This record gives sequence, C-alpha cells and structure tokens, in this order.
Amino acid sequence: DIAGLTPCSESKAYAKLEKKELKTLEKRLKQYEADSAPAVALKATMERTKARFANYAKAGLLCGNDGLPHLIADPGLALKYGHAGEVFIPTFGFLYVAGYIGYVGRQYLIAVKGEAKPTDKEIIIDVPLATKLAWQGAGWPLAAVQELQRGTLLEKEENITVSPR
Amino acid sequence: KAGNWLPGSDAPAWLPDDLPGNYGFDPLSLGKEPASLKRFTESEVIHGRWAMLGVAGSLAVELLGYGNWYDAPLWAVNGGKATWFGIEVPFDLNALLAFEFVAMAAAEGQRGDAGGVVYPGGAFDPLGFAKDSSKSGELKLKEIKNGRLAMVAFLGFVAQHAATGKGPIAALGEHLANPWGANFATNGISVPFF
Amino acid sequence: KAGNWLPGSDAPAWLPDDLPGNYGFDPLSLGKEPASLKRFTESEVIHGRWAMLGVAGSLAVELLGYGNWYDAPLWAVNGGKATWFGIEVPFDLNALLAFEFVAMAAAEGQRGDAGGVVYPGGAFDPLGFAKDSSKSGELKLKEIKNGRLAMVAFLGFVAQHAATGKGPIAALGEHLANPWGANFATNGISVPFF
Amino acid sequence: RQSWLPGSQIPAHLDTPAAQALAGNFGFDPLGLGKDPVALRWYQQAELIHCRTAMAGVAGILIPGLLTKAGALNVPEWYDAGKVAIENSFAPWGSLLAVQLFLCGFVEAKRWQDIRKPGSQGEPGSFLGFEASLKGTSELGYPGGPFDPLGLSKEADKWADWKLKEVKNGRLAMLAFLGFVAQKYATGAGPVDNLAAHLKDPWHVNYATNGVSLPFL
Amino acid sequence: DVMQAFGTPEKQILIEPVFAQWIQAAHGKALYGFDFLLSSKTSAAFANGQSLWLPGWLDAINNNQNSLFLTIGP
Amino acid sequence: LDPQIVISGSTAAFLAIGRFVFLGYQRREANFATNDPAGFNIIDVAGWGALGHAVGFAVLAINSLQG
Amino acid sequence: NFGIGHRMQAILEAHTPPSGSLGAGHKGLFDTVNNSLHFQLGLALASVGTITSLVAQHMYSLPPYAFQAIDFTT
Ligand code: CLA
Ligand code: CLA
Ligand code: CLA
Ligand SMILES: CC1=C[C@H](O)CC(C)(C)[C@H]1/C=C/C(C)=C/C=C/C(C)=C/C=C/C=C(C)/C=C/C=C(C)/C=C/C1=C(C)C[C@H](O)CC1(C)C
Ligand SMILES: CC1=C[C@H](O)CC(C)(C)[C@H]1/C=C/C(C)=C/C=C/C(C)=C/C=C/C=C(C)/C=C/C=C(C)/C=C/C1=C(C)C[C@H](O)CC1(C)C
Ligand SMILES: CC1=C[C@H](O)CC(C)(C)[C@H]1/C=C/C(C)=C/C=C/C(C)=C/C=C/C=C(C)/C=C/C=C(C)/C=C/C1=C(C)C[C@H](O)CC1(C)C
Ligand SMILES: CC1=C[C@H](O)CC(C)(C)[C@H]1/C=C/C(C)=C/C=C\C(C)=C\C=C\C=C(C)\C=C\C=C(C)\C=C\C1=C(C)C[C@H](O)CC1(C)C
Ligand SMILES: CC1=C(/C=C/C(C)=C/C=C/C(C)=C/C=C\C=C(C)\C=C\C=C(C)\C=C\C2=C(C)C[C@@H](O)CC2(C)C)C(C)(C)CCC1
Ligand SMILES: CC1=C(/C=C/C(C)=C/C=C/C(C)=C/C=C/C=C(C)/C=C/C=C(C)/C=C/C2=C(C)CCCC2(C)C)C(C)(C)CCC1
Repeated sequence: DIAGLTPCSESKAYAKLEKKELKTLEKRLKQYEADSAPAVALKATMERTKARFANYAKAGLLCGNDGLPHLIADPGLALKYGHAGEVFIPTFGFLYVAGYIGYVGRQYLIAVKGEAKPTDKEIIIDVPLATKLAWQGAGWPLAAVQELQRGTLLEKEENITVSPR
Repeated sequence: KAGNWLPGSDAPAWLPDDLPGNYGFDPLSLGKEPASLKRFTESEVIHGRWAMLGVAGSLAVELLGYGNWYDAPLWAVNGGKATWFGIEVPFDLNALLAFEFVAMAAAEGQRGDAGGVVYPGGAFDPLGFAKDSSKSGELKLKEIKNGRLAMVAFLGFVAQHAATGKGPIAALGEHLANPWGANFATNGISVPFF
Repeated sequence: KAGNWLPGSDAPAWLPDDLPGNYGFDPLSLGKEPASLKRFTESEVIHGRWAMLGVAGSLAVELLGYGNWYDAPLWAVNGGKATWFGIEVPFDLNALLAFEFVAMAAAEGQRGDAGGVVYPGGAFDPLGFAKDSSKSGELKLKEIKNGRLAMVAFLGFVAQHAATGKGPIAALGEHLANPWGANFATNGISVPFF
Repeated sequence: RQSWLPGSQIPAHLDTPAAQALAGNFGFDPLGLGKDPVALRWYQQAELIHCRTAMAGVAGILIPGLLTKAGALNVPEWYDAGKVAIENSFAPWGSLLAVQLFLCGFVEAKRWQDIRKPGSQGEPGSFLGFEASLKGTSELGYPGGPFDPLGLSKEADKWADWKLKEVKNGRLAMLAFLGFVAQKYATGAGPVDNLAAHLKDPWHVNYATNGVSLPFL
Repeated sequence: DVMQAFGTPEKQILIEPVFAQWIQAAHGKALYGFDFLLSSKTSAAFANGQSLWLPGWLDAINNNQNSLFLTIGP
Repeated sequence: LDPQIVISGSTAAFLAIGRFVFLGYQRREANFATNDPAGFNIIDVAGWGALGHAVGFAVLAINSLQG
Repeated sequence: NFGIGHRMQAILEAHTPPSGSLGAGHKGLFDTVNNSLHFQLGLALASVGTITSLVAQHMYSLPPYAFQAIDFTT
C-alpha cells in the first residue's frame, strides 16, 4: 500500500518464503521415525512457522519485494492505514515501562539520600523501601507532571557545581 | 481596558490600559518589551487597515459579479486584459508592477521616515473626526476592533478557498443552503479523520 | 409586591417592592446583583413588548385566513412572491433583510445608546397615559403581566406546532372539538409512552 | 474513620482535616497520587466530573435498555446507537462533533478558569449580567446557583449526605461503564442480556466461563 | 542477524525510510506513490516548471539506472 | 518592450526613489563632493543607477522568454 | 572607501534579540573573529569540509563530466 509495498497476505515472495522454510524442516523430519522425539520437535516448529506466517499476514503487515514485513513508523500513515501496532503503540508501551524504572530509581535515590549513609544504601539495597516504590511507580506519569508543575523536579543552577569556564 | 479576553484572568502589566484595544491578550508575552510593543502597536493598526481594504475589495468584486478575489489576477497568466467595474484597463503586468513599486516605495518610504506615527491626521483626517480627545478613544477602538475582525475574515477567505476553491460569497451561499452539511468539518481537508 | 408566585414563600430582598410585576419570583437568584437586575428588568419589558406584537400578528394572520405564523416566510424559500393583507409586496428576501437590518440597527442603536430607558415618553407616549405616577404604576403592572402572558403564549405556539405542526387557532379548534382526545398528552410527543 | 481496608495504614495526606472534608474519603490512595495538596484538589475536581458524566451516561444505557427489554422502548444497544442515530440525522458525525467541541470547550474553559481562581467567572461585565450567577459557591466543584434550580444545597443539615450519595453513586456508575465495555468485548451481547443470561445459570454463565477473562484456568 | 541465523528472515525489524521516500516523491520519484509536488501532475510546482527543467529532471529522477535519488528501503 | 525604453525608465525610477525617498534613510543607516542640494554624490548615482539597470534587464529578460 | 556599504561590526552589534534570549547577542564578535586566525581557520575548515562532502554527494548523483558515470572505478 504505502511506499509501493504490498500486503504480506497478497505477496507471492511471502508465500514462497513460508514454503521454503517448511521444506527445510520437512527434509529433516524424514530421517526420523514418526513418534521419535526428534520428529515431534520438528513438527512443533513447523506448526509454529505456519502460525507465524498466518498471524503476521492477519495483522495486516506490508511486505517489500523481498517478501518480508516492513514496519510503518510515521504516526500519520500508521493511524490512517491500520499500522499503529507496529511502532506507535509499542512506543507508548516502552515509554511507560522506561519512565517507570527511572521514576522509581529517582524516588529511591532521593529517599536514601536523607539517611545516615546513602552510599551504604546503594551497595546494600533497602529491599522493603525498594519494593514499596516499585509498586507506587504505576502512577509515575501523573506524579512526574505534578512535580514538573510544582517546580520540584529540577535543581536550582545555584546549587549545581560547574567548571571555571 | 476594552474588556477581558479570558473572563476572570489578570491582564498583563506591560499592556497599558490606555492602549486602544487592550483586552489583556498577550499569552506569548510577545509585547513584554516596550519598544517591541510600540512596533507591534503600529503594525496591528497598519495590518488591520490593509485587511479592511482587502476584505471590502474581496467582497465587492464578487458582490458586483466580477469574479472572486482569487481569480482576479488570472488575466495576466491567461493573456487577457485588466478589468475594473467592467471597464478594461490599458496597462499590463509590467506597467502595473512598475507603477505600484514606485507608488508604494514613495508612500511607505514617506511614512517610515515619519516614525511610528500611527494616527497621522491633518491631510489624512480631512473631515476632522479625531480632532478632539473624547471622540478619539472610541474611534480608535472601533478602528482596531474592525481591523482585527477584517484580518481574521481575510485569513478565513484564504483558508476556506484553499480547502473548497469557492469564493467567500459562494461559500456563504453553500453554508446557508446546508448549514450542517456544508462547513469546515465537511470539507475533507480541515479535519482529516472527520 | 404584585403578589406571591408561591404562597408561603418569602420574597427575595434584592427584589425592590416598587419593582413592577414583583411577585417575589427569583428562585435561581439571578437578579440578586443590582446591575444584573437592572439589565434583566429592561430586557423583560422589551421581550414582553415584542411578544405582545408577535402573538397579536400570529393570531391575526390565521384569523384573517392569511395563513399561520410558521408558513408566513415560505414564499421566500419557494419562488412565491410576498403578500400582506392579500395585497402583494414587491421585495425579495435580500431586500427585506437589508432594509430591516438598517432600520433595526438605527432605532435599536438610539435605544441602546440612551442607557436602558425602559419608559421613554413624548413620541413613545402620545395620548398622555403615563403623565401621572399613580396611573403609571398600574399601567406598568398591566404592561408587564400582559407581556409575560404573551411570552408564554408565543412559546406555547412554537411548542404546539413543534408537536402537532398546526396553527394556534387550528389547535384551539381541534381541542374544542375533542378536549379529551385533543391535548398535549394525546400528541405522542409531550408525554412519552402511551 | 471508615477505611477501604480495615487495619491498613491510612495515608497521612488523606487523614488531614481538609482531606477528611472531602466526600468519599475512605483513605484510599495506595499509589500516593494525592500526596500533593494542589494535585489532590485537581483530582477531586476530576473525580467529580467523571462521576457526574458516568452517572448520566450509564443511566442513558441501562434505563433505556431495561425499558426496551420490557417493550416500553425500542432503543438500539449502546454500542450500536451511534450508527443508528447518525443514519437519519440532519448532520454527519464530524459536523456534530465539531459543534460539540465548540460548545463544550466554552463551558469547560469557564469551569477551568473557576478552578484556577474560584469566583473569577463573576467578573462584573463579563457575561451580560449572568457572571453574577456564574460565581460558584465556597466549595469548588459544587457551583449551585442556576445549577441547583431546587435549592437542595441550601439545607446545611443535608449537605454532607447529598455529596456522599453523589460520590458513591458516581464511583459505582464509573465502574458500571468499565463493566459495560469489558462485558461487551468478552460476550458480544448487551448489559441487560449479560444480566439475564447470568441469572438463568449463574454457576455456569460468568466471567470464569467466558473464555477470555481467565485464559489460565 | 539472530533472526537470519535462526532461519527466520520474516521476523527481522525492517523500518521503512518513509520520511526520506516522501522527500524523494516530492522531488518527482513516483515509485512510492505519495503523489505530491513534482510527483503530482496536477500540482502547481509541477505545472510552473513544466516548460523549464522538470521534463529532463523527471525523466532522470524516474530512471532507476542512474544514481539520481536511488531507491531506498529498510 | 523597447530595450531603450525599459532600461531608461528603470534607471530614472531608482535614481528618483533614491534621491527623494530613501536618501534620508540610507544616510541615517550610513550613520566625492556634490553640488546637489540633497548631497546626492556620484557614488550614490552609480548605486541606484546600477539597481535600475539590473531591474530593467530582468524585465526585458523575462519578457523575452514571452511570459 | 566610497561612503556606501555595511560595517560588519555595526551589523553584528545590531543582532541582539530584544528579549535577552541571546544575552549581548553578537556584541564583541567582530573583534573576536577579526583578531583570531584560529577562529577564522575554524570557520573556513568547517565550511570547506561541508562543501567537500556536498561535492561528493552531487558529483556522483548529478555527474558533470561525460562518460563519468560509466567509469565505476573513477
Ligand atoms: C518526527 C518527524 C516526522 C516526519 C519527517 C513526518 C513526515 C510526514 N508526516 Mg508526520 N507526524 C509526526 C512526525 C513526522 N512526520 C508526529 C510526531 C506525529 C504525531 C502527531 C505525526 C502525525 C502525522 C499526521 C496526522 C500526518 C502525518 C503525515 C506526514 C506526511 C505528510 C505530512 C507533511 O505534509 O509534512 C510532514 C509532517 C511533519 C514534518 C510533522 C507532523 C505531520 C503533520 C503535522 C501532519 C500534516 C499532514 C498534512 C495533512 C499533509 C498531508 C495531506 C493529506 C495527504 C492528509 C509526511 C511524510 C500526514 C500523512 O501523510 O498522513 C497520511 C498526516 O496526515 N504525520
Ligand atoms: C535512577 C536511575 C537513573 C536515572 C533516573 C537516570 C536518568 C538519566 N540518565 Mg542515567 N545512568 C544510570 C542511572 C540512571 N539514569 C546508571 C546506573 C548509569 C551507569 C551506567 C547511568 C549512566 C548514564 C549515562 C552515560 C548517561 C545517562 C544519561 C541520563 C539522562 C538521559 C536519559 C537517559 O536515561 O539516558 C540513558 C541512561 C542509561 C542508558 C543508563 C541505564 C541505567 C539503568 C537502566 C537504570 C537503573 C538504575 C538502578 C539500577 C535502579 C535502582 C532502583 C532502586 C529501586 C534500587 C537521564 C536524566 C545520559 C545523559 O546524561 O543525558 C543527558 C547519559 O549520557 N545515564
Ligand atoms: C427574557 C425574558 C425574561 C426576563 C429577562 C425576565 C426578567 C426578570 N423577571 Mg421574568 N418572566 C418571564 C420572562 C422574563 N423575565 C416570563 C415569560 C414570565 C411568565 C412565566 C415571567 C414571570 C416573572 C415573575 C412572576 C417574576 C419575574 C421576575 C423577573 C425579574 C427578577 C430577576 C430575575 O428573575 O432574574 C433574571 C431573569 C432572567 C435572567 C430571565 C432570563 C431568561 C432565563 C434566565 C434564561 C433561560 C430561561 C429558561 C429557558 C427557562 C425559560 C422557560 C422555559 C419554559 C423555556 C427579572 C428582571 C420577578 C420580578 O420581580 O419581576 C419584577 C417576578 O416576580 N418574571
Ligand atoms: C496578538 C497575539 C499575542 C499573543 O501573545 C499570541 C498570539 C496568539 C500569537 C498573537 C496573535 C496573533 C494573530 C492572531 C495574528 C493574526 C494576524 C492576521 C490574520 C493578519 C491578516 C492580515 C491580512 C491582511 C493585511 C490582508 C490584506 C489584503 C489586501 C491588502 C488586499 C488583497 C487583495 C484584494 C483587495 C482583492 C484582489 O483580487 C486580490 C488581493 C490583491 C489579494
Ligand atoms: C481616516 C479618514 C479621514 C476623513 O476625515 C473621514 C473619513 C474619510 C471617514 C476617514 C476614512 C475612513 C475609511 C477609509 C474607512 C474604511 C473603512 C473600511 C473599508 C472598513 C472595513 C471593514 C471590514 C470588515 C470589518 C470585514 C468583516 C468581514 C467579515 C466579518 C467576513 C465574514 C465572512 C467570512 C470570513 C467568509 C464567508 O465565506 C463569508 C462572510 C460571511 C462574508
Ligand atoms: C482512586 C485510585 C488511587 C490509587 O492511588 C490508584 C488507583 C487504584 C489507580 C486509583 C483508582 C482509580 C480507578 C478505579 C479509576 C476508574 C476510573 C473509571 C472506571 C472511570 C469511568 C469513567 C466513565 C465515564 C466518564 C463514562 C462516560 C459515558 C458516557 C458519556 C456515555 C456515552 C454514550 C451513551 C449514554 C449511550 C450511547 O449509545 C453511546 C455512548 C456515546 C457511549
Ligand atoms: C424570571 C426567572 C428568574 C428565576 O431565577 C428562574 C428562571 C425560571 C430561570 C427565570 C425565568 C425566565 C423565563 C421563564 C423566561 C420564559 C419565557 C419566554 C417565552 C420568553 C419569550 C419571549 C418571546 C418573544 C419575545 C417572541 C417574540 C416574537 C416576535 C417579535 C414575532 C414573531 C413572528 C410574527 C409577528 C409573525 C411572523 O409570521 C413570524 C414571526 C416573525 C416569527
Ligand atoms: C519523568 C521521567 C524522567 C524524564 C525527565 C526529563 C526532564 C526528560 C526531558 C525531556 C525533554 C526536555 C524533551 C525535549 C524535547 C522533546 C521533544 C521535542 C520530543 C520529540 C519526540 C518526537 C518528535 C516524536 C517522535 C515519534 C512519536 C510520535 C512516537 C513514535 O511513533 C516514534 C516517532 C519518532 C515517529 C526521568 C527523570 C528521566 C526518569 C524517568 C521518568
Ligand atoms: C545632476 C542634476 C540632474 C540629473 C541629471 C541626470 C540625468 C542624472 C542621471 C545619471 C545616470 C544616467 C545614472 C545612471 C546610472 C546607471 C548605472 C550606473 C548602470 C549600471 C549597470 C549595471 C551595474 C549592470 C550590470 C549587469 C551587466 C553588466 C550584465 C547583465 C546583468 C546586469 C544588468 C546586472 C537634475 C536635472 C535632476 C537636477 C539638476 C542637476
């Protein structure tokens, strides 16, 4: 559709690749008796291969002349043409998890900083406190906005060290 | 102050209450510096005065059945002849460009040297309206408000044309004929997913 | 106090006793601020005066077999010409729209610039009538009550037509013909179900 | 002190007297979202608007649905009603939404500015004499005035009870809408059918037997 | 590399250079079907330069044997 | 377009605008004795005159392209 | 030498955003550049180096010499 690509569902190269892959697995399945554990394993890989080629096509992925799925990363083209589960949604999923890790770690460092030996709490992890922050990190995005709006997220330049210039 | 753009908000301190057309609207704080505000005050009035002439002209041509403001200059790129109120104009693009350049260079040049003079008066106020101070405030407000509305109208004239290709009067006609079926939300350009 | 709209209720103190039509009815506390009450007072009289002319002419046309208030403008929407008392009026909608706009803007502008004068005089009060305050008070109460009644009447006409699509006199005939068969509860709109 | 979890430690930010003045305060903020007072005030406004919208919408899905199930009505299922209504409307959906955003944005902006500075919308000369009524009350999120036509908020001996019923009924309607969405995706039927089907065989007709909610069992 | 090693080339991440292909379309290349500017025969940018360089340029930018805006992919 | 007419008129126009319109602004921006009352020196003539020639040739050049 | 033209120092000194977003703007930069051969060499190298890459990108995509595109080695 976009970029002159073609649905994997209608690509002939996509179909030939699936046959090529299953024919390698079948050429090997022969040297073994039907119930032999080797045979069972090659069969389960063949079933997994058939499901992948079918699942990828059903997801409406586009395929290039190579017969391989290409991912659409433009938010505009992805939303208008049904390709948002390829890069857009993954982006907000990762950003949530990555911010989760960052906000929890920042909250931990801030908590241990007011202790007697912060350095000790960095080599020996205060597990109970760490677990508490780990659970409270689900609402980090709203907490990060509320900190950004109170002006408590950043540090005053006057309190940050710098070189002579 | 003329009023408040956002009821219950605080008007910026840099905007003088005497400034004609002050509604406290400077959310970008673009006029926080006094010299910048002085230029912006002259440019709003100038832009408004051109816009008002433009919108009046854009409407007249179509209302008098001479075409729309957009198709006005096509005669030059169609190898035709200039027309005004029907009368054919003897000059051509070359002559128009030269006459205008000289005319605009002279006038604007004369005004530029005079400085930020926004309200010249004298030869420019022959019937003597803004001679006093009492009439002045209201008359300058009416000028700035009508200029702001015309600037917005002209913008509308361009945006609507770019999306529909119709003249302002022709678009009014379609909206009046089918109000809910003929608007920006039905164009297919203003809101892509609508 | 012309009376108590709700017997057993106490009148809002913000409502002046002399205020014509003061039945102590401001349940939502809209006229509590003096400035607001001032504007609403003038607006209420204006609304009543307009409605009293609208109801009159809405009933007259139908009574004179010239049609109903709802079908009076359809001549413009179709190719029909304009008629009045049967006599034909030679004007297109566009002419009427422009003529009314200028006329209304002029008279309304004078009224507006005056400053909320609800009760002028001289030209608006020939035939004396409001020269003595004693008569003025009762005459002001009669104007507001007749005006409020006419405002409820017009809304009734619009609502009845929206539910039945018939003229006000035509309804009065249907109801009188079959009161228990012809009423708001027997239209399939006012009362749901049934 | 009522507690969402008897014996649990109530956050100190929900035990503060101002927080206790809030309706529906059962000490529930396990994620600590309202520790900051200024945020707690914004979230209280947000909870009130969600409660009042969910109650109106859920009433507009259940009440019509039960009446249709009886016969008094023939309303389409909530998830099919948009298509049915737009089918014979005077306007396409896009035009109807554009008009909605304009009218909602205006009243939403006025409510917003009232949160930023309570009483600001009473700015004299800002609304043709209506600004006087546009000023709310001393309690944010409870405008009253024209929004309380019957003056029920004027009875101080009943104020607290009324607000608790609004918050609890609102929180229930918010969960009932989430239930309507989840049940639609897991059943392919409407909320009134889901109810009748479960009541016929509750031990074999439930989310444990829907083949979606519990993909492990 | 791991997807190629495990014999699953259909599982590799292949992001299309849409932003660059859109620029190439703007310059005239129609292979991507974006249809705009020099790639659109009804565009003003197309008509204004039709009697100047566009003809020769479009012939060259649409020839996939030179090095003028080579085709690009993942 | 007569070559002699276009250029001749173009040069005169720029010389005039630079002698009665932008002379003050240029002088202010500027922050060969001329007996000219406005002190229009030869170098000034060369400048505006050049501008005129360029604009003139441009008009003739595009006109020669016939559109 | 003829009374007409721009003084680079005056140009730079005038380029100061009115909001103070760039501090004193380009004040003192005339003398900074005019008295620093290293500053002058830094600009020349940065400009010539960028121009050299443009030559590489344009000469291969728009070959200016006849029978150059067929000489793959060259
Ligand atoms: C970050 C770099 C980047 C780049 C290089 C592009 C590039 C592009 N985008 Mg885009 N986009 C981006 C980020 C980017 N986007 C982000 C972060 C978002 C989230 C809001 C979007 C949302 C978006 C939408 C909704 C659309 C595009 C579209 C497009 C294509 C045409 C847009 C245009 O005219 O100019 C380039 C655009 C940008 C430089 C920035 C954003 C795109 C603008 C805001 C959209 C305006 C599109 C306009 C209607 C022109 C297309 C007309 C018609 C075909 C719809 C184009 C190839 C349009 C498209 O082709 O859809 C089929 C489309 O409508 N993008
Ligand atoms: C609380 C943990 C934490 C947080 C919030 C941040 C945040 C940040 N780091 Mg960073 N960093 C960390 C740990 C952390 N770092 C550690 C442990 C290292 C040693 C490898 C570094 C090394 C590092 C470098 C070299 C750089 C940053 C940079 C940055 C900034 C740019 C965004 C970025 O993340 O780049 C990416 C950061 C990384 C890829 C480092 C990954 C660190 C892991 C994933 C974090 C795990 C922390 C800890 C184990 C969790 C404890 C939890 C607690 C409950 C026990 C950003 C503000 C960049 C910058 O300065 O931009 C302005 C930069 O160049 N960091
Ligand atoms: C635009 C029409 C209008 C206006 C401006 C007013 C204004 C006023 N009325 Mg009045 N009234 C009206 C129509 C109107 N009335 C009608 C049609 C009736 C007959 C039912 C009455 C019967 C009535 C009584 C008995 C009394 C008043 C009184 C008053 C004054 C008290 C102050 C007040 O109530 O707040 C301000 C009022 C308004 C702002 C009205 C504006 C219109 C509303 C607020 C907008 C929405 C209305 C809504 C659509 C409901 C309409 C009815 C519905 C069926 C459609 C005030 C100046 C009291 C008084 O002291 O009079 C001297 C009083 O005793 N009115
Ligand atoms: C204030 C503020 C501040 C804060 O802070 C922020 C913000 C918001 C940013 C800001 C705002 C801004 C804005 C809105 C602006 C706008 C503008 C405009 C629209 C203009 C127009 C403007 C416009 C104008 C002048 C117009 C003009 C026109 C003219 C002359 C004429 C024309 C014409 C005519 C006759 C007709 C023909 O056939 C054609 C033509 C030739 C075409
Ligand atoms: C100084 C002087 C001196 C002496 O002494 C005296 C005297 C003479 C008086 C003076 C002069 C003056 C003047 C010249 C004035 C002018 C004015 C104007 C023109 C205005 C406009 C003004 C104008 C304006 C506002 C405009 C407006 C517009 C608008 C709203 C628009 C609307 C629309 C649109 C958008 C589109 C669609 O589709 C259609 C429509 C519907 C159409
Ligand atoms: C508190 C806390 C704290 C800690 O810290 C943490 C945590 C736990 C996280 C938190 C929790 C949270 C939660 C639970 C939330 C939930 C929410 C919701 C559910 C909402 C809804 C919400 C909901 C809502 C608004 C709703 C709305 C609705 C509506 C409008 C309706 C509409 C409609 C109807 C009528 C019918 C048609 O046919 C259709 C439609 C169109 C559809
Ligand atoms: C007071 C109060 C206070 C407390 O707070 C509460 C509340 C309750 C809120 C308030 C209330 C208010 C109200 C009730 C209002 C109502 C009603 C109305 C109806 C008005 C109208 C009003 C109405 C009106 C003016 C009307 C008018 C009309 C007119 C001129 C005219 C018409 C017509 C005619 C002749 C005939 C033709 O063919 C057509 C037409 C042209 C169509
Ligand atoms: C709250 C949080 C943290 C973050 C702290 C801070 C201060 C982060 C700073 C963010 C800043 C200053 C960003 C500045 C500019 C960012 C800009 C201009 C955004 C660019 C994004 C663009 C252009 C989007 C690109 C696309 C979108 C729509 C999504 C995908 O489709 C992919 C793509 C590229 C097409 C801490 C402490 C690291 C801890 C953790 C949680
Ligand atoms: C003194 C006086 C006078 C005047 C006189 C005169 C007449 C003057 C003029 C003079 C002149 C007569 C001037 C002119 C100048 C010109 C110039 C100086 C030109 C130059 C040229 C150029 C620079 C060109 C270049 C080029 C080429 C070569 C090639 C192509 C391209 C171009 C065109 C660009 C009067 C009477 C008023 C008064 C009294 C005294």
